[PDB]
Amino acid sequence: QEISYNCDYGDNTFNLAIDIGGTLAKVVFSPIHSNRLMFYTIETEKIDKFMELLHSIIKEHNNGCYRMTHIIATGGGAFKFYDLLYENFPQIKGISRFEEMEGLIHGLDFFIHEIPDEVFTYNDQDGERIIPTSSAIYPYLLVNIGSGVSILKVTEPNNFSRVGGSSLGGGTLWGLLSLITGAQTYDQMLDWAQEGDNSSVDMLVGDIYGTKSSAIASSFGKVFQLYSSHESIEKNNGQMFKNPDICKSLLFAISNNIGQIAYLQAKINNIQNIYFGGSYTRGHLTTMNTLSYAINFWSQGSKQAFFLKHEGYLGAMGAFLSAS
Amino acid sequence: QEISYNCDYGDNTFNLAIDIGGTLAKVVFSPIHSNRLMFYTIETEKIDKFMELLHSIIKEHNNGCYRMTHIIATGGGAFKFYDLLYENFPQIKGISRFEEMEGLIHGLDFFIHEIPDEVFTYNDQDGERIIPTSSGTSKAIYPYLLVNIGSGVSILKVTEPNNFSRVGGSSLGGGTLWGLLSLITGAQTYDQMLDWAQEGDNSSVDMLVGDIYGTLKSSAIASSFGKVFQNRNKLYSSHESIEKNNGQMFKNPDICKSLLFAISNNIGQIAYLQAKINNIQNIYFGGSYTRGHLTTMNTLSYAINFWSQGSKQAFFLKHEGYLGAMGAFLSASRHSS
Ligand SMILES: [Mg+2]
Repeated sequence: QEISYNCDYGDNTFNLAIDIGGTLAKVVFSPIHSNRLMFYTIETEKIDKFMELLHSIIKEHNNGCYRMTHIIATGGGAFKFYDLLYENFPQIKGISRFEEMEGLIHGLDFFIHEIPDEVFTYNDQDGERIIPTSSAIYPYLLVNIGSGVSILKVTEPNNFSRVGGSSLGGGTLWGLLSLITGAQTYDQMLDWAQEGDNSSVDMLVGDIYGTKSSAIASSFGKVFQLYSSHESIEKNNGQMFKNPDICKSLLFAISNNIGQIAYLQAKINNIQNIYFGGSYTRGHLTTMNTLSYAINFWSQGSKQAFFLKHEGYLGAMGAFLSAS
Repeated sequence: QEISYNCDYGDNTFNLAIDIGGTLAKVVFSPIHSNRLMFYTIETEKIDKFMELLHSIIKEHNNGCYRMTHIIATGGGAFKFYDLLYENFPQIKGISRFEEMEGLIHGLDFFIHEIPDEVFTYNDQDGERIIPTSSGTSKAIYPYLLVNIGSGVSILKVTEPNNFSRVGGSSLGGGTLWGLLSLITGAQTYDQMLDWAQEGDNSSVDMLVGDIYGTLKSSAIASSFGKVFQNRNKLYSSHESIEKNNGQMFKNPDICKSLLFAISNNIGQIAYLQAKINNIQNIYFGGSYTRGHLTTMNTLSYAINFWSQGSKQAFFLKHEGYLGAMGAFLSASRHSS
């Protein structure tokens, strides 16, 4: 992924911003005098393999010149991993930090105000509609979904604060689905969710009250439904459930819950505009429709969900900008 | 778990109130002239056992007098099971339905105002404290929120006597917790899940704040189940397949504790947010979810206390699962008086 942008290279430095999250690392960088912003994401399971990516970026995109490279660490792990970064990059020009929430908002404000065709709405009926934000904006909520959910309130440029988030985020969904279905990739989980029918494992309004009917009353609610002396308890231990239906059920459960909490926070704070960031939606139409419908449903259309083409890079983008 | 209460028995109709949820049926009745309220719960899964309990109640506590028994059904299942009740009780005096929300609030208000030793607070530091709501000394009682947790989560706001309405609830309730843990861990009963949760350590599957930020407190949960995908064309999955793949990589008590915290913290947060929106300080929990389980009650209480900086308070009920059946019972008692 790349964006054309006339960057300022007055410091003659290769700036490399890294958002160090709980599960994923996101980098934003620009080869000097290239006027291209580049974006990359890695799954930092083994910290060794994440340092090795940074080395490869410096080698491939700055001629291996550590002395002309400045690293900006952001994300939740920025202050934590600062010393380790210095241990791993002794020849670096410098390493600085940028606080997580300020990184997110500076990066989001940059994408809203500077980058065209970056903000969009999505639902299954109207499709994707690009919002010409870089051509009303404030106040807004940013719901940043990754390792847990962070929710930030922005009333005007450079004025933001944290409101209550949630531990039921992308890591919960991927962790549950990985363990239950054995899926190894987010794309396998989302492909299954797209085809699945949650009604085989969810209790719907119709299932409680008998024959909106398709509204979910209890996510996964259909599943639970001295010494040995009788037959083994293998009848219930052997009940089987469809992987696509499980994926759709838990994608709905997690996304609808995020959307509700986001709605309630926007209601408390008198906010109409809700941006979703982080690596959660992945541009997937089912996930986006679910989050957008949740906001529309609870507000009867008086609040609006917005998505971002570079949703996963908000924090690293803000950190990149803080360098120069 | 009976209660003494001086009832007027009217024309001596034996009122049998049933709250039928997604998985449980809750029954309230009073033998004629006994001045005792009696309570029983049974799963609805096996219909013959559910109906057999109601027959046993009539035979043992109303001398087998079907002709003077009135069944009043409430809860979501009151519609789905109406024909079953008609089929199973052909000699009965009558069968009626009572609206779900009205049942819950009429029952809760009765317990709050009339029944001693019924409302209590609990957390790990303070222990259990009984609240004397039924004694002398409205501005302390109303307004309040009822968070009724069964398969899903229903949330009702009560501003004053007879003034109540529904607000946004949640599909992540007890059915979600039970469904996930029974599939993943093979727990046989809700009580076994709770015992396993009591023993577990969620830090082996959850990402804590300290995991991400180093040194919200460090021990707070940042990502429920967040260590699992990190450390991790078949159509069907089962417990056996999950178990045969996981292979003790993640321990069942740790999984139970993590998801108990995740579901409970989430319910507490949504309750807090609805109470914030509606400027309510008193939050009652109803249903079959807390079950007097200290860890669950502490978790819910801490969530409300945390987000509100101490200004809101979680309340629990000794007869939490019976609110709707109690409301229905009171309506039928009024009709037969
Ligand atoms: Mg610094």
